[PDB]
Amino acid sequence: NAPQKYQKIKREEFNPETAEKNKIYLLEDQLVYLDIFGKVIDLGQTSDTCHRLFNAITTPFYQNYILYDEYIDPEESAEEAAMFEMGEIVKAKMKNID
Repeated sequence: NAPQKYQKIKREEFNPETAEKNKIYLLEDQLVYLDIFGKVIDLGQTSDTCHRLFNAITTPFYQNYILYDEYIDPEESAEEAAMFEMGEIVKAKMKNID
């Protein structure tokens, strides 16, 4: 059941009715899971945390990408640390989806 993908998105571009379902969306002030039914589920992060993650992930390849990339190394860049941090947040929030 669990999502495998995420993307950054701007708030005025995020339309749950037409966005890809079962996917994580990182906005500049919120982190959400769009579940398989199209329900936006908040993932409990402060706007400040989200602003930091949103702005740390700058590589074009990583704007719309996979959640648990085995080749990410948080010790090599702030971007990869932020991607790994988001993955750990999502993993914890998805703990009981299966």
